[PDB]
Amino acid sequence: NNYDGDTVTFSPTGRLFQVEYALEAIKQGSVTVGLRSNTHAVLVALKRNADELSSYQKKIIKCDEHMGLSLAGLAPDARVLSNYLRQQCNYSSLVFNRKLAVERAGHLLCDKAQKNTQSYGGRPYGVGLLIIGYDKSGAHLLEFQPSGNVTELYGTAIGARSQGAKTYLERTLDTFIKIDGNPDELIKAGVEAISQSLRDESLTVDNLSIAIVGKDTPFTIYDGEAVAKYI
Amino acid sequence: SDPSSINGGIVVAMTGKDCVAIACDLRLGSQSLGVSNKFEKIFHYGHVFLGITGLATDVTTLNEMFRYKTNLYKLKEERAIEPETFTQLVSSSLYERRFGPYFVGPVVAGINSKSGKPFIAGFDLIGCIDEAKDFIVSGTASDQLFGMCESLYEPNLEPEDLFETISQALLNAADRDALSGWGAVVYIIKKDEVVKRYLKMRQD
Amino acid sequence: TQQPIVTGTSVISMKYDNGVIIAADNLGSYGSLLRFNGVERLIPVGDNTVVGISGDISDMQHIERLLKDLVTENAYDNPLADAEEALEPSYIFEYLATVMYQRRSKMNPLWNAIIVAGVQSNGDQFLRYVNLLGVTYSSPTLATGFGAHMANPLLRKVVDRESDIPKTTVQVAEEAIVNAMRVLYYRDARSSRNFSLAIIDKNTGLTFKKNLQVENMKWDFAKDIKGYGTQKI
Amino acid sequence: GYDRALSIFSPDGHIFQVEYALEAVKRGTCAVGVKGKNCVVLGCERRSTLKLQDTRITPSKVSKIDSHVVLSFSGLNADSRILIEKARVEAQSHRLTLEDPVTVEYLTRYVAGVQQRYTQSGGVRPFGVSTLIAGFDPRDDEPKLYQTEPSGIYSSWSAQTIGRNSKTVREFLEKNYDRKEPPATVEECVKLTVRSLLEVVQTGAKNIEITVVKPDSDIVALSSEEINQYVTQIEQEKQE
Amino acid sequence: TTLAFRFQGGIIVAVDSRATAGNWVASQTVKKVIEINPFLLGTMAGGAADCQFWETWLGSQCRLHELREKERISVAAASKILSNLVYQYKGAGLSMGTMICGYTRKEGPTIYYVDSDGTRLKGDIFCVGSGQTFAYGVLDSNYKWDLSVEDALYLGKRSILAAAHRDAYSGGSVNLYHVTEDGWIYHGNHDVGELFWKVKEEEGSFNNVIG
Amino acid sequence: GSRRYDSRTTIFSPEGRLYQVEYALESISHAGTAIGIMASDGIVLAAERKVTSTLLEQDTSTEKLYKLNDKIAVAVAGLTADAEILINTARIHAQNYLKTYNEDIPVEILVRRLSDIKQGYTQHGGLRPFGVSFIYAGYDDRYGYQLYTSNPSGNYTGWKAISVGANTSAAQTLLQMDYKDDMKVDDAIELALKTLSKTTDSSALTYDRLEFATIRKGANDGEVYQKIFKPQEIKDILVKTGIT
Amino acid sequence: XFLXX
Amino acid sequence: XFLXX
Amino acid sequence: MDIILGIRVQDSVILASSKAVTRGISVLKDSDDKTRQLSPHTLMSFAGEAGDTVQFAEYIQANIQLYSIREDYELSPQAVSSFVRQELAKSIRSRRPYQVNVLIGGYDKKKNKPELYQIDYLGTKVELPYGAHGYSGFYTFSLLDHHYRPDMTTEEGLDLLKLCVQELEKRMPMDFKGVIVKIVDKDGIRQVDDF
Amino acid sequence: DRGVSTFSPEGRLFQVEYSLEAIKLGSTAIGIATKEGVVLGVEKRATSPLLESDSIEKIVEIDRHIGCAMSGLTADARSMIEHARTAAVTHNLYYDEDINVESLTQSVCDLALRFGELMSRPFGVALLIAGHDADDGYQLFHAEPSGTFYRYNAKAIGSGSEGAQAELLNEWHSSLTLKEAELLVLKILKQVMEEKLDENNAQLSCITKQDGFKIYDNEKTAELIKELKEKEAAE
Amino acid sequence: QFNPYGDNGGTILGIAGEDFAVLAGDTRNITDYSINSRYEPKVFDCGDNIVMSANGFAADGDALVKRFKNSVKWYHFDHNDKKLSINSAARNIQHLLYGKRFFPYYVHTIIAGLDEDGKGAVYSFDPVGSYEREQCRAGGAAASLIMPFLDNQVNFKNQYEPGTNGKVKKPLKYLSVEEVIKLVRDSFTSATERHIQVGDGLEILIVTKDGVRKEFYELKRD
Ligand SMILES: [Mg+2]
Ligand SMILES: [Mg+2]
Ligand SMILES: [Mg+2]
Repeated sequence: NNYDGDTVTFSPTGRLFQVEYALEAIKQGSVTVGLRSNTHAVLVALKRNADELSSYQKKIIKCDEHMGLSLAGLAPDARVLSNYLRQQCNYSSLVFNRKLAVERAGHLLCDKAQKNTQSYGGRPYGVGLLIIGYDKSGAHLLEFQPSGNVTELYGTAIGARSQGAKTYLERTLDTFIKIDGNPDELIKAGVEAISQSLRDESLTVDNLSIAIVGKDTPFTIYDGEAVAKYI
Repeated sequence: SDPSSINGGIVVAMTGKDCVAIACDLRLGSQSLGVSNKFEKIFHYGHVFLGITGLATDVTTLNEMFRYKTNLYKLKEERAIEPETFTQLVSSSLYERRFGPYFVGPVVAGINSKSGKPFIAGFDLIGCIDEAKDFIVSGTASDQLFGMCESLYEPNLEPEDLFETISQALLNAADRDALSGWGAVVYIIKKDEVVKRYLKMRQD
Repeated sequence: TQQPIVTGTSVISMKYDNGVIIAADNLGSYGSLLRFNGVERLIPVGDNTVVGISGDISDMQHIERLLKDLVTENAYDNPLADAEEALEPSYIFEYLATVMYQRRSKMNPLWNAIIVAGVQSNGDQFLRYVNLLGVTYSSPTLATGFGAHMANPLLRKVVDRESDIPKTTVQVAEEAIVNAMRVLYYRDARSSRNFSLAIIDKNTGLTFKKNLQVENMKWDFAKDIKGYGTQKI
Repeated sequence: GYDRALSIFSPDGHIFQVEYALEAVKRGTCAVGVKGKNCVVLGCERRSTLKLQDTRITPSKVSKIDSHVVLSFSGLNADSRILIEKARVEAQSHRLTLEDPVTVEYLTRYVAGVQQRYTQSGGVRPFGVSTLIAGFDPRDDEPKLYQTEPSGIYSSWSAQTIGRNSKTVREFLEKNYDRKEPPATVEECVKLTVRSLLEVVQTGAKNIEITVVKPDSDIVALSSEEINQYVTQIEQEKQE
Repeated sequence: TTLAFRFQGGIIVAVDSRATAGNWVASQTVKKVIEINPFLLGTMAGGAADCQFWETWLGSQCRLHELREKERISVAAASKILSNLVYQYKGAGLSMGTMICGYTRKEGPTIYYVDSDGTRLKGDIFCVGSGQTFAYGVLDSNYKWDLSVEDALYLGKRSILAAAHRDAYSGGSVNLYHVTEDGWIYHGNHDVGELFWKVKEEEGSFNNVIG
Repeated sequence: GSRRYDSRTTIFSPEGRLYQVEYALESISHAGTAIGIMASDGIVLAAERKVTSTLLEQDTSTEKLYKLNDKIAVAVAGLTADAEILINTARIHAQNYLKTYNEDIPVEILVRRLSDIKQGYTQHGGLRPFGVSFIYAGYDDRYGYQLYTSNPSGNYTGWKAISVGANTSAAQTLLQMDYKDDMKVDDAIELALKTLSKTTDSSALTYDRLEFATIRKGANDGEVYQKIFKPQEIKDILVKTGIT
Repeated sequence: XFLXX
Repeated sequence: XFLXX
Repeated sequence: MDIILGIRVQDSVILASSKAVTRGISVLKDSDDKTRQLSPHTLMSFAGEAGDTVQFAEYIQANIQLYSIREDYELSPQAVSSFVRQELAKSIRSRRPYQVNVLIGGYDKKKNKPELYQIDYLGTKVELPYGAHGYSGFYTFSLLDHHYRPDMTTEEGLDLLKLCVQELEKRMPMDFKGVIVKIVDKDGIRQVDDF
Repeated sequence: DRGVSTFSPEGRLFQVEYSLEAIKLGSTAIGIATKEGVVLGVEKRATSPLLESDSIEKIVEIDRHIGCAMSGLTADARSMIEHARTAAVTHNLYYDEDINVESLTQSVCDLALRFGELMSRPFGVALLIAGHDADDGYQLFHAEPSGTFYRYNAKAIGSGSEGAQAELLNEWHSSLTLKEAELLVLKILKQVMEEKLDENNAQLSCITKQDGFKIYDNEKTAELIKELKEKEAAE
Repeated sequence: QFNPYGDNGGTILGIAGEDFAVLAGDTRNITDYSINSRYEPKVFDCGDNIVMSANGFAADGDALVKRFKNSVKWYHFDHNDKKLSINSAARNIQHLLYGKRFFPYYVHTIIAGLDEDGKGAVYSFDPVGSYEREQCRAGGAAASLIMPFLDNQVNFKNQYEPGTNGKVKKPLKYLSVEEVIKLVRDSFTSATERHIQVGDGLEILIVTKDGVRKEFYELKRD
């Protein structure tokens, strides 16, 4: 009300309204799902279009050969944060000849988002990210929120009607976690998960966006006729 | 490539009875080549006279700089700067360029308008003040001027007598130096009149 | 621009079937003066790497502090700091190799020659060299200073190429290193008798040996050498 | 440094600071530009509430940017000087690098660019100035007349007016100016310019300034008597 | 060795194709003429890297001019962009000797000599490089304004060949260009290996050499 | 942050006016009246001191009339402290020009640069403008005798006779009435005093409440002299014109 | 190094 | 310069 | 760059400047104009380091032309010379100084007098009846000391100048390919085409 | 007042949403992408009949293979074009090749959100960026001040956008010829334009692989306008 | 005074065929009269069918290869995984080298691969970024020995058709991958014999449309 003018102000109940308004931008964003087994980690993203004449907004970005994320909210903010991750992943490779740990990737994003919430003039990031990766400690899935809170999960979903997919994964947890050495079956579980967040619209060939990383699989994105298999 | 002895030139200042004299040669050259026989090295800011020897570009620069500073001084103080005060200003300004100095040998001369005391002073290129009762010398024939002044000079000379002494000191000194001469100028300064005389000297 | 003041001489090393051996004498020379005698020039990083450093000792002590700080920094927000996400010899080397070249590029080098000896997580032997110029190379045998001229020839008679590494045991490999340290004591004027030796095995782990001495030296033949040519007494 | 965003969007999609800068132009004395077949004429109003003025030394309303280009304006007088100075520096800078004087379009584009920069730079307000930039491109005999405004938009005009009661004199020019046949001579172009100002000014004494620009750096400012002859001629023809 | 001279039929530009590192012949297949645009040519003499980098950079600056101004850059403006650039680097050790040759409507055929110590000269004839003197010797003694396009092309070719022969640091092959009101026209790569003997036999010149 | 407390000094009103410049002019309108009158053979500067106290030292005082160089002077109206900042800048600018070109600065060039500084404070920096209006009285070998005025807007204009500060409306009407082009300095002196005498908010105009200065060619042959009038000299000129 | 007609 | 006990 | 001369006579200033531009053992050009018009009644000839000369001349030209537009007024030759000297006086204590020597020939319209200023690269200004830069002076100064009179006409000045060029062509080691002569008077600047 | 980089309770940047309102006031610009080329057309909208319409430059060349049409506060577009042209030429200098139309658009859209308390406010102009490259062929992009860009088969921006976009929805198919596309831009422009469409108050342009980016002459467009009217009367 | 440069010796060789290109380099690394390594590879697969070697000062060589490999990675990120053409790579490397014009990379750079018409391409760079496409280039310590042999055997220089009175030149033709590897092996054995800094091992990288193949051969170790 009187305490939402900028990010530097606390409310009388100890809330940061600008950070909460940035969180609101994610809820308006198109649904995206993350889930992993022990061998592979999968991103499934429902892409959104302006109209039938427009293209479908690309949701998934590659960060390294072994790491990348899906976005929900302000796409330009995702570009800034993904570019930062690319540089940090790259710094780790050139200086230490070392693939950046997915956990450190989270810690670096958390600290970058935080600085924008404590200083005058700046604003919070208006996007949520699902980071997947395969490092020295196996498969990983992270959920980034622009409050700074990063969380490691087995599966999750962010965006509009993400509660449907998040409930499904919470039921399916015991099944999909043990889909080891089977990429196509882990994707199928992810495609069935995002399907619980659909209303009136269904998954089409230029609508669905899938990405996978694993043990003997570099981070690769599937769009167009390559995802026709999973409809 | 010695900045102080490219252009050449000399300044000498003497004190008399209730008067001061400052004199300079008119030569500006480029080593062996004589270029100008009209290059005066004595300037004045109110009743305070400044003679500058050394690198000609710095002589011109410092004249313009001290005109600048004495003009602002007069506007704020609402009075003409005195020789004792101006001497301190020159010293301050030269030392401000301690590690990139003006290649000059300045000489202040004038009569304090309040006390009526004759005043002369000399400086090195980094602004060390050399105050004197008798005389100050500067330029490429400083050795010659020191020898002439030390022998010829006597205290409490009348303005007319003082003129003859300072003139003979400059002329004979300038004739033993290759880079000095080509005409000379003598300022006789009394309390409230100043006479400026151009000397006839050998033009080689 | 530097000049080295207090200096350490040769660091020698070689691979064997199961791991790597590295050795360096305990001397801190001040020009011709053999000033300091208690100087450790082998610095372990975790339980799987040893960094042997020759050249300027002030810059060596700076590199010690960097490696010490690297272990601390790696442990931060790292539950697997003593497991999968522990510091590898390859990580430690590449970091030093980056610093050494960055410093030479700013015309202010760390006046050192460094050999990073260790065993990787997959059991592979790691042995690589870096110096003040940021020049890096790897070989079955690596040595610095006089070691490069005198030790390498002796160590290469044991492991001449890659195929000789599985055929070389830790007993044979250590014997060659200890022999090389004796030859350096004979012929290097800025060497000492006292030295340290470190073995990093993929099975038995890190073995750090201190206060070793050169022994079984041949000096007896000296008594028979009289004059510089014609002298018979 | 002072960083405040003074020029910002409003809910209805307007930048009020830019639109309030136009109100400052609308307050300013009337300025008119009319280009003929072989010339451009810049007419300027001078308000007659100021007597005991010294017209020798008082800043002239029309300013030379180079020997071949001129700039008149309407709005804040102090603001105009900053644009004129920048334009004059850019004029000499162009000659130095391109070894050729600026085109009227290029000089306009630059000035318009400066005005635009102040509409989305922090700590600054827009220029309370609209300019009429007229002249002839090097080795060219085609007349050029351009207009700029605080927003930073610029465009070419056959004839245009800016300042107070500019909508009245624009109404006059719109019916009196023929595109197919512009003023064929200097006299015709000056007369149409004076006529257009006489719709607004008051008296044709020391209230109207006229500047004529011709090809190959041929610029001259008319005196009181020269302008007064046009005023006397128009009024006699009017009584009909 | 590079040269360009102005005549009745426009501008002729001739360059050798040799690059040397000390006394070592590094290459005999180097382009020393950069085609900035259909009406602009740039010659290269000095440091290969300095010329190659800054003249391709000049081509970018000339493209940005015609995008901004909706008009092809003048030979004067183009040459002065390069001369003002190298002048900023004066004393840094840049070693370039170039000639900006082109046609525009306002200028006509124009040649500008631009070197790394900031010298910029408009002129009708220039020879630049280690063998510039050898090229001058033949060019000057045979040059007239009223040369034909055929004779002008040959003289330009023959002047490089003369230098390619005598100058140890010039040779490889001759690259010919003819600049007209319609733009530049390439007149082929001519290997000195075959050209020398062809010229010697047909012309009856080079009597110093064992036939 | 600090946005909350920013007055935004450099913005436009809906009507297209600069709030702070308008309020700075309202401030100046309460300052003691200053008059400049330009004659054919010199310029007069007359200024009324702000309600004087009997125990104010009058002879060693400077409030209104300041010297920029040997050829140019200014009459001040508004905040004196603000004026002295601008005067010291103007004095330096004059010396910079002399140092560069070995010639005394033309009057308009000094006026323009001082006016350009004022303009800067209205467009950028987020600082309040200088609450000062100047009357520039000066001579150069190009235009001869010149009067200018600058105000907080940074706009300057040339004049034959002009008033700044209080009662300019009444003062400008009286000047416009009695001024003519073939006027002498001695006549302009009388006009200046007579105008102040009628427009003054005081009971009677006296020597102790006035600052007076002339810029004549009254020196010996083709050179300009600046005369800042002493208290006794103002007392004499006030009797000579029959005001006291 | 660097090549230098 | 330069004067120098 | 090598030979630049200047002769002030009764009613005009005459500047003579060599046409040769030499680099190494090659005369690249024999028609070079080593001068820029700073204003309608002010001309500046220049000689010194390659590149610096033209870069400096054009920089001054741009500054004087900017002043002329701003004030709608021509600066006096004395004022221009003082500006140029200060730029060189700044330059000499820069990271890389301008190695340029200039003559400024101008006609003061207010005084109705011709004025010749000689300024070296150090910023050393002198007003002279006749001036020269480089080795030229070592011949021309002694020659002009003899033959020069202050009340000479422009035609007498050109004959006096021919006498200088002849002496230089006889005794100077380098071929400077003759001179471009320009006259500055009350009617502005014009070039003598046949010299 | 309030901050410039402030979020609304709905989760949108106030200044970005307000800049979109400014673009709706702007003159209409239409782009249609075909397999034979991409067509760009704009409403000039001269404020007065004395204004020389040919000086209204709302279609602009970025490189030989990329064109650009604008709508909104057109003055703001100058620095966006300047950046786009530099980006296009700079990439050619670094990589000796033409730059991808998408990569160019992304470079322009990076400027968009570089505002706050960088420039003082967002851009008040939308761009239609049309071009061709070897990889993705003929492309049309809509670059907003939000920092977002969509690829379009056809797109209208400005005052008559929603009315024109609904018309483009029906008319567009994948087998449109260049000539068909040219007429379709003129047809839809004439429908949404206030004043009657002619060659002086409307401008056409296109980008083809062969001839690159070309702004049409008033003579060429006038014939296409006459061809358009005849074909509508023919049924 | 500290000298930031050093000579790590060795030599490299790039030959281009019709539908293939080879980049060869000896595996010996030296300083002064000492051998550092008998197998230290300096020919690298940089992705997008581009092989690269920066011979001379190994520290500057490694730094350059590292920066170019990184340049290829960011080219994919910024331009939608577009394949970096050999001609585009060459221009990019010129800017890397000339970027340090006043503190040069003390290396002779050679890249090899296929042009956009699928034909074999070899580009060679000087230390400050001057580059040129060629059929043939030797670089490094033994460049002066190998290069004139390549002129004779690859480009058939000074070779005339027998009995044609030295009038008809030997006609240019593309060499088979078999014939090229023969020339590379004979070039390096010849260079090893007469140059002290060349020997130990030879590593050839062959680039076809199918990908990047490797071949290794022993050289004399004296
Ligand atoms: Mg003498
Ligand atoms: Mg003598
Ligand atoms: Mg050997």
